[PDB]
Amino acid sequence: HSMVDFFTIFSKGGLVLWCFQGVSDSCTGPVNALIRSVLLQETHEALTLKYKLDNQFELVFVVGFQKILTLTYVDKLIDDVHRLFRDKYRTEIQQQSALSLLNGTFDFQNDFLRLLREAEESSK
Amino acid sequence: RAVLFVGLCDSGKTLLFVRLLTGQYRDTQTSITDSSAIYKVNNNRGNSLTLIDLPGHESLRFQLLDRFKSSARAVVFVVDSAAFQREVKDVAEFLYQVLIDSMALKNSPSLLIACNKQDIAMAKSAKLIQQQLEKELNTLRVTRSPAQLGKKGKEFEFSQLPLKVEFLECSAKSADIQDLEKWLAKIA
Ligand SMILES: Nc1nc2c(ncn2[C@@H]2O[C@H](COP(=O)(O)OP(=O)(O)OP(=O)(O)O)[C@@H](O)[C@H]2O)c(=O)[nH]1
Ligand SMILES: [Mg+2]
Repeated sequence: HSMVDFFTIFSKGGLVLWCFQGVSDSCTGPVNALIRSVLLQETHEALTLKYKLDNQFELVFVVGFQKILTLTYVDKLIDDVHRLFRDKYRTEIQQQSALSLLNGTFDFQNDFLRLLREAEESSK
Repeated sequence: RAVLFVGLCDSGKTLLFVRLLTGQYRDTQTSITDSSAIYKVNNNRGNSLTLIDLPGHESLRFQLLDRFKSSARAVVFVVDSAAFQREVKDVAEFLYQVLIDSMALKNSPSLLIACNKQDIAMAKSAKLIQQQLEKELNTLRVTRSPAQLGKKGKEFEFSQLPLKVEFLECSAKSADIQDLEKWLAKIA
């Protein structure tokens, strides 16, 4: 159904900055995402968990999705999310001090749903 | 100067780091690089220390401790007090290298053993952790495959070390880090 069922963005330092897990909740983990998105929705699907890095600003993007063959669309969603995130929050992320990430508010939900809703059209 | 937070994966280094800098909780994932930030101490003069959180993963722990050790005014070795019983050997083995590294330094950094995760019921006390770590380092200095620990002829104890070494208890989950901020203040 949904292009991605799990998405989290954290610093390489280990700080979770923002995460998505349905317009239903606020990230409780890949396992619950597999239970809610696959098990309670019907071989059966699996959840592929992959990551993408931003080495310049030390970021990790982890995404969990169904249907390995949609990988190209998921990868584009990641790239679009990455580009926007790094522009919208460049100030908070280019700094060296962790306080910069700790004091930033990463209210990315809305920009993400937009990019998600928008990527689910390119697939069709 | 710098205060290095080191310890096995999941001991709570990053959460303590966050709690000290913001007083808040934040979700975290296994760290893959170091992170640093300025900490204004609780005392009158309000000195500033540079907290440096070091990844606990085996593939990165020493590479990064080596890189930052000469800049350390103090080292906080974090211990998961609730998982201590099963992890003792891994803890002692890493602490061993930390003790050695610290002594081989011109101006030995002050060292704290923060027995974290006290908020969990099954958590071993700092007193018991000190006792089991001494007993364990005592065997390691013999089995360990020249700087050495204490005196060969007497059972190992932290007091025999040419280093300031303290133990305290804490919890990153508000949290209970009063003693830790007190110690950090004291060594600033
Ligand atoms: N109950 C409890 N949980 C804690 C405490 N400190 C950390 N945790 C939790 O333990 C987990 C690991 O803590 P981290 O701070 O990310 O661990 P770390 O030592 O930085 O781990 P590495 O980056 O792998 O070296 C997280 O889910 C924390 O929220 C504590 O005092 N009490
Ligand atoms: Mg960490």
